[PDB]
Amino acid sequence: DFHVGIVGLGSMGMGAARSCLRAGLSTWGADLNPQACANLLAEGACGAAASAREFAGVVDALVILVVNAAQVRQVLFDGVAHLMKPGSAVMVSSTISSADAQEIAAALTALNLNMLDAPVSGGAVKAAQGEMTVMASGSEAAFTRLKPVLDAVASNVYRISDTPGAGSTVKIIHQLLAGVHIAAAAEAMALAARAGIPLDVMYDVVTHAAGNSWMFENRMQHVVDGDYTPRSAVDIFVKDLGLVADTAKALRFPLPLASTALNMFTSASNAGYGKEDDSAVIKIF
Amino acid sequence: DFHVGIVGLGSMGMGAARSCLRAGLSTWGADLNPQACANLLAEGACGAAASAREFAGVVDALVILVVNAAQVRQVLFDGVAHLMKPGSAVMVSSTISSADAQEIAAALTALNLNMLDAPVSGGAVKAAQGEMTVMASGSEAAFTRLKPVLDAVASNVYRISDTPGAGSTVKIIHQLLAGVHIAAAAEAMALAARAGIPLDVMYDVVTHAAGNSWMFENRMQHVVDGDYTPRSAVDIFVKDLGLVADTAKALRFPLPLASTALNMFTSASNAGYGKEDDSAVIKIF
Ligand SMILES: [Cl-]
Ligand SMILES: [Cl-]
Repeated sequence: DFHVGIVGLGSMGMGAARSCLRAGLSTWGADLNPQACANLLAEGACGAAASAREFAGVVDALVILVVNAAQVRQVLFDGVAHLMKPGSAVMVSSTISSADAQEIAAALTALNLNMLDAPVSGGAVKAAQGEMTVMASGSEAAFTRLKPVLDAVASNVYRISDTPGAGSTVKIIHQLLAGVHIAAAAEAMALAARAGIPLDVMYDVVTHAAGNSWMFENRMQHVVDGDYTPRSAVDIFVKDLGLVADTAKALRFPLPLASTALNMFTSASNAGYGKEDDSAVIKIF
Repeated sequence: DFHVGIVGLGSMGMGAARSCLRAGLSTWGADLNPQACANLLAEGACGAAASAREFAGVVDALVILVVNAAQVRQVLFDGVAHLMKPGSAVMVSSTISSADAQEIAAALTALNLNMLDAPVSGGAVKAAQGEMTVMASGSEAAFTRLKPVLDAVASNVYRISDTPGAGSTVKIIHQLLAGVHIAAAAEAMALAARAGIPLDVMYDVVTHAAGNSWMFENRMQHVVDGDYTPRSAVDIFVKDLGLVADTAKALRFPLPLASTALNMFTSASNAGYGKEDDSAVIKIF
């Protein structure tokens, strides 16, 4: 049978793991959250532990859904890359630089492993339904080996290039929009509040008009409900928009709006809202 | 029967007129475009001319879908307000200040006419299907008189307040999002181009990911196709974001992103792209 290990059981990771289970793949999970692991076991997983060292040696594919490159490197190099069998594939689905994706791929290739630069999007709901959007780049060997996984976790896979790096570049550009949209939504709702317009009313209008955005609809519900419990933290976009900034600077390209959004999220973090839901950026107002 | 006159047969206006015709209302149209008028006549309109002076005296309701307050005032005060019969209603669906909506309403009330501060949104496609989103405020008399029209042209009507002004305030906030989203989309696509990512590919990814926006999906298709033929001009947002700026300043409220977008559209206009599609803001890059 096909064995796939999912490392990182956050909202996106759990969705992927459940989608793999529905697809009938032998699924293993790894996360420091004992409750995420227990749920997966209760749902049919072959195994679930704090790390993937217990099953890395038998999986045909390992999917890594973590926050940053540092965490990807920690999972791979108590690392598990050296335990993986020749020909197995590693699908890196985080938000890293093109350089890091290439550096990581080179290290894995040396171990006769295939890597797919495959950052994802689509939201937690879509993920739970196996309807992720994947922006991937990598060898034919990686794409072929991971087909069972991609078919299970995703509904839209975009093959950007045949070499690691391009996928992460696309993800970076995508995060520019995600970040700016959250900040713009916050700016508009704070103005609405200041103008005396009920936020629930403002929310309904926008979500039924031409000014709507996926991020407005998703994040501004948190604002209307006054629930800043972190789904995705402010600090995530401080990091992501920082990566966007670096990419643009390397290309000598100006970012009027992305630089502004980065400053807004950065202000929200210095104000102490760094670990709160990213919609908390509205608090700088 | 119920007679309704539609003044301003642009994309939104034609949709409203056709929706009124489908609803079985006696429909009249007014626009300087002889081709818009001819099409309406061919479709069953009672009349269609350059101005509404020919039918203003018999309509139960007059809908004004124009670009700005100046044009609303020109239609009302060769004006037609004084020709309208007592009890008739005027639905102003433009993008004007709250002050202007109130000033215009007062003038119409003095003539025993009802006015509805009813700016709209939803896009041309929705408009043609009678599925507009209306953010309206005004008296019970105005809402009641216009019900036949609202039922025909709209699918979502939000009654903001019982007095003219609030509707326009909501529209202003909405335009902040519409404007920022177009500019953010342009910024992201220009960066994508600079980074060497095919725009059609970047478009497909975004429109299937969490960074999508109604404006990105609508306007960036123009960019992918390289067609800057004006559907809605750059100068429209120079005007609209200018109104947003004034609203915020009056409230002593800062707009990091909206002020940036205004500067971008303003730059695009000074560069000579003012009359081109608003997606042409991408040309400042
Ligand atoms: Cl699927
Ligand atoms: Cl309708």
